[PDB]
Amino acid sequence: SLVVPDNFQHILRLLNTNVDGKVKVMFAMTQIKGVGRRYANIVCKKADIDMSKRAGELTTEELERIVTIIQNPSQFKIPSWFLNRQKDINDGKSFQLLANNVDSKLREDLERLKKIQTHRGLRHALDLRVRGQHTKTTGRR
Amino acid sequence: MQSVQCFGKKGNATAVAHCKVGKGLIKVNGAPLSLVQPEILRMKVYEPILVAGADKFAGVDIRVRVSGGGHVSQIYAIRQAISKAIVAYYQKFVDEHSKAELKKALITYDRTLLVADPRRMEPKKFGGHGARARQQKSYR
Amino acid sequence: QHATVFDKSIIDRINKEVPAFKFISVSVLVDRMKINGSLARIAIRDLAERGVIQKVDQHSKQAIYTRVP
Amino acid sequence: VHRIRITLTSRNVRNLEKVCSDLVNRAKDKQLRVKGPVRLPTKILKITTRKTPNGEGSKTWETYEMRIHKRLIDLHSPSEIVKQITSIHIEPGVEVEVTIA
Amino acid sequence: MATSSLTPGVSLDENGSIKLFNKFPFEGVEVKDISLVDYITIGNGQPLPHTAGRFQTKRFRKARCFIVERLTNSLMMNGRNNGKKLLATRIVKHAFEIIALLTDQNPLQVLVDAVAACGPREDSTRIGSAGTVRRQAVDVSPLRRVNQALALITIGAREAAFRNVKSISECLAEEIINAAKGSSNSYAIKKKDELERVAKSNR
Amino acid sequence: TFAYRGVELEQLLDLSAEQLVDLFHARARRRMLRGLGPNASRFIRKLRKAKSEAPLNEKPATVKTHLRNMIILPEMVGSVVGIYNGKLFNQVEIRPEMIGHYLGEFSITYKPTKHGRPG
Amino acid sequence: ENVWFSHPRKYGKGSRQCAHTGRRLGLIRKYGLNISRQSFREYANDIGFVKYR
RNA sequence: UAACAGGUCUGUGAUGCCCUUAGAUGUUCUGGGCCGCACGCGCGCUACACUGACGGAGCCAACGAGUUAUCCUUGGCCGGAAGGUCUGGGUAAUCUUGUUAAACUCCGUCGUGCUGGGGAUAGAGCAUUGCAAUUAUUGCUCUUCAACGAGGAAUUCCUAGUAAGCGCAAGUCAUCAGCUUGCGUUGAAUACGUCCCUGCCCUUUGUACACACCGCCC
Ligand SMILES: [Zn+2]
Repeated sequence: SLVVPDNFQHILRLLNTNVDGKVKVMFAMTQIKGVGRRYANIVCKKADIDMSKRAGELTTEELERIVTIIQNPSQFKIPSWFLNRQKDINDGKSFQLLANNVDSKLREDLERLKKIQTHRGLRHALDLRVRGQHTKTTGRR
Repeated sequence: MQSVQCFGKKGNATAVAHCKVGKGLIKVNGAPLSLVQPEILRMKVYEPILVAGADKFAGVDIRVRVSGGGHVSQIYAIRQAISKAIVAYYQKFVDEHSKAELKKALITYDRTLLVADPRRMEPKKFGGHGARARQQKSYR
Repeated sequence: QHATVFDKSIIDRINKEVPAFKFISVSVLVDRMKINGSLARIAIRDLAERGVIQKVDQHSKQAIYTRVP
Repeated sequence: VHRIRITLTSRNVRNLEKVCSDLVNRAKDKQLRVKGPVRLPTKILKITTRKTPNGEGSKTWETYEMRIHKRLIDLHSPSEIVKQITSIHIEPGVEVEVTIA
Repeated sequence: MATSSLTPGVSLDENGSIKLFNKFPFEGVEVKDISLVDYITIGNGQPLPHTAGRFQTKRFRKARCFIVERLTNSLMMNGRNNGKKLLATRIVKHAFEIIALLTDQNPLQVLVDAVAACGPREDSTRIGSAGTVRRQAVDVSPLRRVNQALALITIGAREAAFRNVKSISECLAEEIINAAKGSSNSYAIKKKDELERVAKSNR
Repeated sequence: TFAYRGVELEQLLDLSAEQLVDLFHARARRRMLRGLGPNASRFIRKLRKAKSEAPLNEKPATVKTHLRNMIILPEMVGSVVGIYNGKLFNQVEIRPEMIGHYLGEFSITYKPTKHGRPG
Repeated sequence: ENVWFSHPRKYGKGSRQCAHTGRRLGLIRKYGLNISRQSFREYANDIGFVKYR
């Protein structure tokens, strides 16, 4: 139903991460940190690329347009209610979470909660659960 | 006139029919006997039709309504309802010997089509979720 | 592992290997060749409109096909 | 024009039947379209509780039952006969109510 | 002849052909292996394996149950699927039609030969009561032979298809065809041989 | 110049109440949406007394109360309050950095962890 | 006429109880009974809760 | 029928006795709590995958509850079904309600790899219930999305609509089911045997036991 002798260029570096070459695009995009399942589906649908083809047959123009749409989701008529981060603490806007930035956002949030010295902060320092859970029988080892 | 009525149950399922004189037009709740909710549960409904053939059914018009029970309960109810409706029609409007041979033929090849099925679930007793199943004792 | 590179060989192979067997489905083609699942049903669908395979009874999980005779 | 509907709710089967028989007999003594008794589904309330005042002991649960029975009667009687039959139908344990409009 | 309802001629032709199975003949199949007659209802033709009836009320009421139904009942294993008869019926139907596609003979005949060959002849019960806790060679009844064959076939199919691409129906069909004949590639036959050899060893 | 949403601390000190209640977490903003110091208005006024009495120090003269279930607000921030954790009026030293969270989220009431392990 | 003595309530505990009970544990409000389980057991027959089954 | 030295003096204006009563072992308002953990033991739950997951679509039950100020909910409309809007049905087999359920089935994908099976665990906002939800009630939009890859020795329940699996109703409730009590659907194999392991009754017999073998005694 599709052209068999197509182009393949294995994997490529993307957002300081590796996107699988011979793998379905839905599976491959989950390798990028900060990407789920519905998020991957909607961004690809808004990027308007053929779903049957995998990530190994994509071209430079399609790859660049897809990532730019991901870099600027809200500008491309992507609804803001879906966005993971809305009304950021520092930015003050509904900034989109990525892979390279979340590699340091977790520790940035940790220092945010530790410098101000909350009860949640000492729970994080002592490696205990922060929600009102129970550890009398569970939460062991 | 020539018409009878009957019903059929398999526990918490009921199916009441209304026989009439006609030239076919056999259906099960709007849809015909061919089209039903399941697909692997079709021959169960077809069980009493094939035994006597369709020539005897060419002179009867029956539409049966089904209400209550699960999928297997409903298909058993409708096949029981149509079978008892047919034998009621042939008991009241054709020779007794013909009814005797039809009922005997149905009895010989009977998946509880005519005889009622007294199947019920025993009440749940305290001490466990099931009537007989009980929570395990730590014995120590 | 199962290969998925469309190197022009799989399409010709399956088109010349369908007459080898009668029952064609995902379970048997996995044994026949290293097929990753997508082409498993895509190729069957693309060969359905051809007279090589005759349908018998289709289901959501699998469909039954037979040869020309 | 003036239809009288009276309630026959109670729990004692014998006394509600006696009240129902009395009004039906009067409705047959004087022809008022001779509308007979009407029976409603039983409203049974099921409650399950424990038996042990404390927590020690085996898991035993006691289930109690509370059922009530309702009947309705429609009559074409005039006001004077309606007030008369209600006067003679004073029985213990029977609750009656008449709706006019 | 037809009525307003479609009434496909397949059902009429099936009735004309003394009500054969779903897609296989019923007249012409019998148990050929000796010592297992009067306990398998091959002649009892039923359009569907399922039959919601009483199969345990009597001591030997189980002997009159349909062999296909008993196998679907055995396939009801794995309490994840305890109670899903529709899945078992579809698997059995798919296995039976695959067997017919593979070999031209009646899949019911394949099934009867398979259970007959798998059924153990000599077992070894335990004497118990402490002491030497040895075992003695004992023969078994035909009804228990069918029970062992059904259980061994089902457990072998589950073990074979527990983690693999092949479908449960395909694995069940492969087990049935491999057990109907002597190829030494059947897990049920292997357990049959193992039970026989340990029984002769402790005899 | 940045406490919760990047708006400057001086601006928060006299910002619009609706804007302040709108720049918070849904939980932390529904808290002030439905409850604004129930009987704690006296506590707010008493803190205003402390600010007027001792503005020279970052923490004015200590003032006690018996309630912490409300988040901190810019017009009341910058003081020390005595809160009964059960046997002691803990000094709390409210700071404007964490505007939008209760006082118990930052103080200690029960023995948290570590099994104690005395000697 | 007393301030900070008895706090008025409209929901939760401190709003409903029985005439001679109100332990709030092991108490049913079903059908507006508002009585303890032990009292219900003692006077079940008088109300009409008869162990038919 | 009798036996437990069984539980409940924290259901009980049911109570005998000991103690206290003003700096009250009396009433009451606020904060911390019964839920606080380097562990051992329980009763139940989740997946360990294709028998599943996702996505559309045809649809098949029962028992039960509800406002006198203040509960069960329909209809047009707005929405991020999390809410709120206004006329409104219901003191009741007349309104929720015919509690169009789940399981199932027609079709497409995930192809067998701790992955799109499994959501332990961490973060940001969206609403109702409640002087008000920190020690996140509850669900919601998401992201990070791990152990586990049918579990040893031991041990528990089960004889036909039985186990098993699934869902629903009610209890406690201002809110919150992973518990309990009932209902219905899908629906099996195994025995019609025994005292062999583990106990209960009867008869005979023996006894230096009689708080009675967890006994007496050298
Ligand atoms: Zn009480």
